[PDB]
Amino acid sequence: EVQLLESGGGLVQPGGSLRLSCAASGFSFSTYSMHWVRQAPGKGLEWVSAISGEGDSAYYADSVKGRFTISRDNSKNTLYLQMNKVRAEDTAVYYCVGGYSNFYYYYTMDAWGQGTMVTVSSASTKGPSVFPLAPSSKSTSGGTAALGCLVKDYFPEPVTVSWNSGALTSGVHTFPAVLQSSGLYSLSSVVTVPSSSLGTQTYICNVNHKPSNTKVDKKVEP
Amino acid sequence: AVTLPSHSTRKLQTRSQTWLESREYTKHLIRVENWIFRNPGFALAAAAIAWLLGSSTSQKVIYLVMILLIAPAYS
Amino acid sequence: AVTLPSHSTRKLQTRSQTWLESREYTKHLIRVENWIFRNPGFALAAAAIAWLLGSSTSQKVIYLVMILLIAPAYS
Amino acid sequence: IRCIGVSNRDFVEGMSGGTWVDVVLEHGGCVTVMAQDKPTVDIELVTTTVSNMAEVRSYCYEASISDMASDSRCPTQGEAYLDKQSDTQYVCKRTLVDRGWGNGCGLFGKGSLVTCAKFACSKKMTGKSIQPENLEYRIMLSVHGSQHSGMIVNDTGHETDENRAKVEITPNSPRAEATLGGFGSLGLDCEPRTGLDFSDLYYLTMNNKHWLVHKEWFHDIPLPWHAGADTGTPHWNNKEALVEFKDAHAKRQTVVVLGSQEGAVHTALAGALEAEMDGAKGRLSSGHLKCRLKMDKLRLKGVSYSLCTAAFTFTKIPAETLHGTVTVEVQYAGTDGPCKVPAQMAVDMQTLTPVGRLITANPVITESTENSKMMLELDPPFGDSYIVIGVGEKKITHHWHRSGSTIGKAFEATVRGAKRMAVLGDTAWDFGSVGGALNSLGKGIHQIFGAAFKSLFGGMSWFSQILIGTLLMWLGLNTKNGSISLMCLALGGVLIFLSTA
Amino acid sequence: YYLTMNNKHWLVHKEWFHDIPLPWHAGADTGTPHWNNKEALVEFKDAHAKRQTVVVLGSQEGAVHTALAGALEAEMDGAKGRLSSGHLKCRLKMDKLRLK
Amino acid sequence: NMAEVRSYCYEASISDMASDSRCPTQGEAYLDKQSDTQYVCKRTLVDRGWGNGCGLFGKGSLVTCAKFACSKKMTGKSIQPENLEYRIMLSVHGSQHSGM
Amino acid sequence: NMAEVRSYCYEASISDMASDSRCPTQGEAYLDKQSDTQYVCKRTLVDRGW
Amino acid sequence: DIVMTQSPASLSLSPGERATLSCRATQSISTFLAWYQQKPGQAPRLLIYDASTRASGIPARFSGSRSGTDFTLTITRLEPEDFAVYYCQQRYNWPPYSFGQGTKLEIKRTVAAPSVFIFPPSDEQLKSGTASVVCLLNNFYPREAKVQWKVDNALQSGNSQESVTEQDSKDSTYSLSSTLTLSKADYEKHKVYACEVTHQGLSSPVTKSFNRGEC
Repeated sequence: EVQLLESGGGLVQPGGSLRLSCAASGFSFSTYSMHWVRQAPGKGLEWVSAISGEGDSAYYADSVKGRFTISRDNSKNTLYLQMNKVRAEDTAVYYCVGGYSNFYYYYTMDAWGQGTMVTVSSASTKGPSVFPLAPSSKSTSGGTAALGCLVKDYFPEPVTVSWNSGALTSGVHTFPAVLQSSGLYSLSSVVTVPSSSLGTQTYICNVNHKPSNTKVDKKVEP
Repeated sequence: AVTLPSHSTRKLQTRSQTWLESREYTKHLIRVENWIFRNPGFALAAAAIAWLLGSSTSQKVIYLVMILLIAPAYS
Repeated sequence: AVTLPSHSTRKLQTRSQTWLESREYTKHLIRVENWIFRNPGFALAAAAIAWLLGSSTSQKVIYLVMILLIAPAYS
Repeated sequence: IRCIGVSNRDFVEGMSGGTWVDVVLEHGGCVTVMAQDKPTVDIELVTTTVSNMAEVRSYCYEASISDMASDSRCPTQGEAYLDKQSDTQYVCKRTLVDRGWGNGCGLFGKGSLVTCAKFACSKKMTGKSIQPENLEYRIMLSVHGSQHSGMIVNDTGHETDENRAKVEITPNSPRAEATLGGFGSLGLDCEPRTGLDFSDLYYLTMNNKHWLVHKEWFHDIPLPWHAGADTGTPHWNNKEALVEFKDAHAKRQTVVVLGSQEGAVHTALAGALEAEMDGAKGRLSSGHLKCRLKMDKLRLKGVSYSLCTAAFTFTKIPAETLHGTVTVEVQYAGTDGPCKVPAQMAVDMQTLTPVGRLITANPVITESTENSKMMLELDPPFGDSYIVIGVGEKKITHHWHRSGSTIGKAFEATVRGAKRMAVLGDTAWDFGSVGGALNSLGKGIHQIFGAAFKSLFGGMSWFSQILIGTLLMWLGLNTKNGSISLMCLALGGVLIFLSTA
Repeated sequence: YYLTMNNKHWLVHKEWFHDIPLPWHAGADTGTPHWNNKEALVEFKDAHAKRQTVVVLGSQEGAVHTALAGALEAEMDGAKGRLSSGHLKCRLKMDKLRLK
Repeated sequence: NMAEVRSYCYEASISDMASDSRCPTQGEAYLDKQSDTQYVCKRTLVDRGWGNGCGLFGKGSLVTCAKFACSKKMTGKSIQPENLEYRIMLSVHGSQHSGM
Repeated sequence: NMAEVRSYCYEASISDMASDSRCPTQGEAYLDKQSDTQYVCKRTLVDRGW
Repeated sequence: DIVMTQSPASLSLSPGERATLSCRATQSISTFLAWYQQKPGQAPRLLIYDASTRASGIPARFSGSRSGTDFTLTITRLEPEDFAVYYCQQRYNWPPYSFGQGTKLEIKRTVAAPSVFIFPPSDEQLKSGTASVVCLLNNFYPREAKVQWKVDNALQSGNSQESVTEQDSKDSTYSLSSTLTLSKADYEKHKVYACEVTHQGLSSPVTKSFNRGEC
């Protein structure tokens, strides 16, 4: 069926060059023209570049002209979007759109990928910290409130954070990285509590991440 | 290799385009015009010869055309 | 490209050897021989034309030879 | 569908009662066949894949002279001889040089010198052979009929989209039949052996590029060649057409190679057809078929449907598709389901007399939703007309002015037929033929004229045909004799053949 | 003139050299050349008036070696080009040439 | 001391190409990369229709650009007549042997 | 709903111009500013002395 | 130069009513438009081909129309599992096709009272180096607000990094984590802090001007 898998994840440092490789399989992609559509967080979609059925022809947008060149292997039915001269405006989610084209660039029924988290960050190797959050100590003796183990200044995105071995997961969701003034990442969320747990159930977030090695068991303080 | 044969002897006449289609029409005309521009005296050299042949005031132009076309590409 | 002009128009006739001198004599003869071998009917097509022209049984041979030489290299 | 935008679309109308109609499917041209009580089926030849090609004599174009050697002989002391002369991978040439006492010899006169060099081809081109029992003509069939969603993706050549079907034509099975859902089945009678005469065509493979190279041109290249069935280091017969033995002043005989002849052999393909390759099979971009359309099992879908009621919507404002036909899209706003669209071309709107004929015969609304699309095609007459695509009082119309005349379309069809006769030749008499004693005697005398034309001239370029045509025009303009028609018909039959490119 | 092509040289006539249909720049450039008349090597061919191909021809070294029919070749030992042909015109003043 | 003249290219290579299209009677096709001299270009006519993205059937406008890049070029040099250096060897007949 | 066609200029201007010559039998003249499409140019033959 | 503009961008309606979304154009694009359907966190789908015919697996409740350069949607019945972000696309002449802007669909919810959580800055985190005065705002409508931190009777902005959560199924839970990035010396030189809510359901914003050292 419609299976457009994407690869080439991770982060893009300012000054290097990478390749977004879409593993397109399941159709005759020697005739299907391929396209590339961004997804900016907070803004709309952006059109980047596309490759025609004929191998030589390939167009880009005027804002990204002369920077991102694509290549299609007809024996592999794959793409290679060369990410040359990546600036700070390329922090979006790239996709792969494939449709049949009798002419150079056209489609009647469109296909889509799953997305690739491509962000730009210029910082060193940092670990996730445990920042508390708690409501006021006036109506916390039975009711509903909002709190959450805040994880900021981590590198890279994301950090797998749980809440009491999968118990207080009523409002915990994997939010994307809040862009700071540097390459540090941040996330913040709320949660729903029954508030009958101060003294019995500990609010320890298991903040664990592989390439940082920072695990500090801490609790929120009212 | 020097004597490469040209494929215009047995061109495959279909609806589509051949290999050399844009440089097909203005190929020999450019050659004979460039050669007759590089050799100005051979027109008078042919007109001294082709006027002698024919002697019918109409075959002399035919002999002049055939000498002027046999001169750049010799064959 | 296609019409590369030959350098034998302005060949430096000196005592030493040129670049292509061994393949200078048999350069056009192989072309006209291969073209008349690939198309045997054009000799009859030239005999049907050159007999109509000339009208002296001596210029007809010159017409036939120059038509058969103007045929492989079109120019 | 799939043939409505291409400029080389031809309309083949008129049958032998609707039984069969002989047609020629060209590679770039499209064929629209319309009938009396059968739906209009558009045919277009798409690909021509040649599988399992064996190789022939493969030439070399870029050589490389390896480590050479030389040996001289004194005059009146015999001739020169090297140990690497008898090898077949080494080139060799003997010559006569001046030899004296300053060179170490002891007898003045003309000596003997042999320079030997190892011939080593770097990049060779491979010429393959095309067998007539290997052609796989693909034919995309697509009826006009009840068009779905205006235009669908044409990559869905599967069991869905029942108005379209693919037909693969092999000479091992020359008949085929495409099951069109509701429309019945169209039968084909293709003759791929009588196609583009593939016994005299080869297939060159040169530096990731391909061609359709003629056989008589391919057997006459002065380049080093071998058998063909060896991928290692070949024998390379005829090495002397690429190396050059130059002696300056009979003192030193340096053998130098000519350059890479790839640019010299791209310029020698003045009439080849460039093909491509999608794997082990070489796809052509040219050719023509020869197909008879058995239409006995082609029935019209939707004759039993009722008419529409009202409430049409005129989206996608129509245009002329370069032939006088107007492709009209409509949006039936109604949930009646399978209704039949009342479309007709009419001047004098109080009468609504149908003056122009209809291309998409029996148009059918397919979808039973609120807004069901449809794509039609009408042929208005020359002048002013209205596209009335409704009935009653809620009908919508559209004024159309088809510029031209009847004699202009007659001259256009005559020019199109002259180009079709110059391209195809003997097969051009069976492009719209229904069979009889009129489309076969003309084809027979045209086959005699093709045997007396293709064998007579047979080797002329574009320019040489016009050069001898001016001579034949002068022979027709003068030389008052009985043989004055043979020099004027042979002027037109040459100039139309080599002017309408 | 004096051609230079892959460690080979020729004595090429001027009227033959100024009529080559090949892309050229003016010679005074020492960087990326402008390449006047680029339409002699690339070939634009539209397939069926729905797709336009662009392809270059082959390397024209063999086609320009076969076009140098009557040009004498020469060597070059650095900044000087030694010729393998030519002729002089010398008057031999033998007034001071005495017999030894 | 030879001076350089127009230097032709004999071996080329086409870089990344592109081809701009245009609806019929809606203008003409124009590339933004047509404003460089290293891009060869050619204008042509192709068929456009409802399947090709346009709403007007007719002959469209197609312009294909391709970046030209020559890898190996030949260079013509000019010959100044005021810089010829002829070398003449003289040899009298006298006391010399065959190894001289 | 009008779409544009080839749009002509009627009032032009010439910016900072430049010109350079080459010696006779020493090649043809050339500039690096000829390699832009926003520069017009024309080759000619003028007298040259010591 | 053809910028696909969308008007309107949000409609506070109920599931079951109609919704008309229009995309505009500058030049003369005749009919070749394509609508899209993008849920947040999922892969985007289409809605209609040439604003008239949907894809495989999309019902006929959603359609469009053609009116010059404007293309208005016609939705019969709105479902709660259908409210997402929608886009437009250009397919006229030669690419790059121009996308729209993004049209979200909001639903009615409880506009009774927002949250009044202040979070005093948890002094061990202040000794660690950072400062998170997280004035939590939850269960409020609409999602837009103007938080002005009146710190010592002065306007301080430019450092507010909010985090708006997705809409809930029953009450459309919207959050706003207002955070003011301050150092240790900025916390020592400032004493009076004041948070803002700017809730459009009420007639007066609850400005809690709490002092440093309270709860």
